[PDB]
Amino acid sequence: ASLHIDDIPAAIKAVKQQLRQALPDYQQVFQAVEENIRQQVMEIRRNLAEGKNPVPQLHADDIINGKVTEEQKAQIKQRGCCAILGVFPQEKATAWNREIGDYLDRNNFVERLKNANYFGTLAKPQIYGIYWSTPQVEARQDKRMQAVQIFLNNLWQTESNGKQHFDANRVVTYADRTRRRPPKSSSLGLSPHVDGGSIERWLDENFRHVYRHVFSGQWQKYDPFAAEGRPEVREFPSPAVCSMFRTFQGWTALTPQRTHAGTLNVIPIANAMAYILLRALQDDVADDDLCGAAPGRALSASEQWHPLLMEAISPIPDLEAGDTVFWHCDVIHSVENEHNGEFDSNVMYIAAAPWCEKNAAYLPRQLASFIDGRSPPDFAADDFEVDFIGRATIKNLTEIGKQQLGITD
Ligand SMILES: O=C(O)CCC(=O)C(=O)O
Ligand SMILES: [Mn+2]
Repeated sequence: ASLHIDDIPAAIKAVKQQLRQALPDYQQVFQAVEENIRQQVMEIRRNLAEGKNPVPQLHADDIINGKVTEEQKAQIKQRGCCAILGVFPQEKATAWNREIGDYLDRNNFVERLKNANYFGTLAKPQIYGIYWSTPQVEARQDKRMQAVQIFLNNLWQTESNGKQHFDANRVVTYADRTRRRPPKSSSLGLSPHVDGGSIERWLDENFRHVYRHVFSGQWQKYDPFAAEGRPEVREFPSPAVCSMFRTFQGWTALTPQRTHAGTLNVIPIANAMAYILLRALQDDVADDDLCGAAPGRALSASEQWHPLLMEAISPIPDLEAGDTVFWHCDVIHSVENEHNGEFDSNVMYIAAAPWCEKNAAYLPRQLASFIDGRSPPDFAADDFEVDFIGRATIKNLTEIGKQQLGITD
């Protein structure tokens, strides 16, 4: 279930020499993939200079009524991201914003964090280690959020070789954190990156099965929405490991989101991973390096090794309290360093996780932390909400809220 390598630099030299032999024309393949990424980069910059946003936008009512056309789905799968509006009523989402604020003010969350290490003393928090607020629990179990997540999961190819790699019609809940960012606040440093593994995409054999069409030279056949092999990838044991397989990451806007307001940026290129994988196999890269990728860190995309992709960094469309935005698990994303806007940028991290044997194993340990009010196993054991006034319990759960947490009822 996990990857174990003692000497990583030596393994990189061995694997790169192994990949270069199986693909002796690795430079010819890269310059053709670069041509496919270049035209997408230029198409993205055409829209931004024109007044449009390259991130596709949909309304939740269109999804629920079944009005999404096949061309809208093809644009989501090519961009690898989607902003979905009106998932929750704006009146409730704006109230959810002030409920979490009162939830933190009531239990004195600021002083608790300080009282709970010099490096811990440094860490004005903007990402909050709370997981069981009433707005968080209620939004995960909303029927409109569930229908949206079912639609996103049905964009994937779930079946191959007589095997259903996940259930796109069943949804599980992955408890995550929340973000509250005020204007003129300090940057976090979330440079363009990809979550879910870094050098493991080259070293682990299960990862190379997902990207087998890239390493074989037939890059045109690589589908970022093919589920085969993705729940079986191995990562290094690190705090940056998500125990669940998420088809789409995403959050819900508690406050209006604006450009140059310290909010999310994305590179809307679904197959950008093909460019990154073949980039590290070129000759201007040292034999022991995979373009700065490090174990235990998110796969970084920089101006030094990927100047073409940096040109396509696009802000997300303007959102209101109640709109959501999702992006593929291989999509490069980042957060604006400065918040020069007026309204704060508060979001709730709520991804889209389908049912599979891998995700089902995480539910019992996740539910145990909910009943206790502790932190989920994938996060630092802060256990802030153990004695919190107003913490959401099982009494706050609906029938959908219990089926998605593994509760049998
Ligand atoms: O835009 C945010 O709120 C954080 C984005 C991010 O780094 C993530 O969710 O992985
Ligand atoms: Mn991230």
